Amino acid sequence: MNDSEFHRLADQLWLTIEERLDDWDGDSDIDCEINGGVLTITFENGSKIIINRQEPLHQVWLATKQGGYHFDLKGDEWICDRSGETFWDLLEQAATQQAGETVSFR
Repeated sequence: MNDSEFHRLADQLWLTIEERLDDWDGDSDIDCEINGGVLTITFENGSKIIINRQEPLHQVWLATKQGGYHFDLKGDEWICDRSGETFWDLLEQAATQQAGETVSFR
């Protein structure tokens, strides 16, 4: 993947996270901040979800309370390079677990 292509796709993903998390109208409080390009999501029980870019690797890294995940770009979808799961599936699963409430953007 090219550098300009990663910049385009990572920017689209970043905008998509910020919009969906700003759209959040559930019962739980979910905060989303961007600091130095890194997206931090804070939940009511103090747990966090951290999304960042790996520019040399052309990867998107996710860090939840349970573990860490690295995502390549495959078939117009961000795929975990260890299990093949999609970025949005794991993010929704982790956000739902750590918020105690369904967090889905389907």
